[PDB]
Amino acid sequence: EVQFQQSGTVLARPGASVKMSCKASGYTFTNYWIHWVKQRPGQGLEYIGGTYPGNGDTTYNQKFKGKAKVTAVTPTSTAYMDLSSLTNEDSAVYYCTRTGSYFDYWGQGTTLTVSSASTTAPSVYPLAPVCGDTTGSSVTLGCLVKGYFPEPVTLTWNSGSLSSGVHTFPAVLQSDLYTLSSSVTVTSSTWPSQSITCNVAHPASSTKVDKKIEPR
Amino acid sequence: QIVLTQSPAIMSASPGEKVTISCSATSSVSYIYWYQQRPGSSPKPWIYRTSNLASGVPVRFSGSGSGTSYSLTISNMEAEDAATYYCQQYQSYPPTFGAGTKLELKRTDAAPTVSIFPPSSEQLTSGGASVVCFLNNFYPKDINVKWKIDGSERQNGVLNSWTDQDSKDSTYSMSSTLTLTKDEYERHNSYTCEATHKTSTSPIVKSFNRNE
Amino acid sequence: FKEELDKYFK
Repeated sequence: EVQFQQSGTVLARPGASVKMSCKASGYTFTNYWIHWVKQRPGQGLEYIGGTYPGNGDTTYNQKFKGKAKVTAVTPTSTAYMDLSSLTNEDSAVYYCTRTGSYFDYWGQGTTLTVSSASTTAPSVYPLAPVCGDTTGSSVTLGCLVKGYFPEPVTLTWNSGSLSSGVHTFPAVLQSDLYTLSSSVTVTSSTWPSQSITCNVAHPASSTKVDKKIEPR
Repeated sequence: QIVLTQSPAIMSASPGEKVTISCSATSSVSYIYWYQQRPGSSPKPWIYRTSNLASGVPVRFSGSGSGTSYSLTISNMEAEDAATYYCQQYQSYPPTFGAGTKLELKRTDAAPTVSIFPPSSEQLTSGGASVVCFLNNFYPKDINVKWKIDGSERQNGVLNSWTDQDSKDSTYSMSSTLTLTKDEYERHNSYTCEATHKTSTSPIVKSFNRNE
Repeated sequence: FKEELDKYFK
């Protein structure tokens, strides 16, 4: 199967540059145009530019000329985009995509944040019902992850072994810090007699936290 | 670059219902292309050169049109069709996309399951106090959440976040966090999460009393 | 169709 593996979430400072990569597999890399497409939060898609790795031909949406530079390395089947003079308008998801006679295969996206905010580790707070009481055969617990920057944090329950009944909400930014939460619903004869722990990783601050949810 | 306008911006459709969405261009184009984007994932080709189905696309989908006016049709809506659809043109350079039609699955109404949570002892030791309310698995998405402290609404310091339609039951869920100082939190007794939703004539309420 | 689109990007 054709597949594009894109580099991970990245934070860059205003005025700096950033390089994003896209590792291709499943087809003859040299024989197809490979492109980059931008999608900002809640908006449509915008074409940037692309390259034909067979001979190095490269063309751009004129808006991004001198802003974006696309290159491809055929021995490693990898395409790159370099963005310079970064501003807030560059924060977005960037997709690499192949064309045959249409955009037939897409990478999973790379999220770029442009910001001068300070990297900050999360505080992790357990959410449990008041007094440990319940109202029926199910009980909902939660985990509040507050005050961190940049994205992402990953949150799992019991190291991923507890996966059904989970709602993990998108992070909300306020005053340069993110707040995230997650709820988990289990049977009332499950907790507290069995252990439930929220696991939080924030790689930007080199932090992992396990918080066990205790009654009352 | 050619502007493509999609209509409607948002719509919901019941299982089995026929769905038609539109793409309108400022200039004539020889073909239109359609892409599907499911919440949280990359776009995928859906229809190429106006009417050909991309790999894996089920037969209930079709496309047609010409000139400045194109459409994508679903003969009978299924839950897995809920997604954002984009049209796209190569008539001129650069390629451009429409802004999207978001298609939602209309299921039957469901009230939120509401859970309220006091500030943790850990957060209090740092001088802050967040009260959290989860409103889980409701439909439709139209909901209003209010925080009341000792019966007075509190409007500042409220952060809300939502998930898109659940892959299994097509409902929405929402989280609301009200953040106070510890001193503020300790001067009041009653904390209430109040939700207004079409499934109830009265507000849907959960409450607790500090140290009680 | 691929050749046509390739020329368009070129």
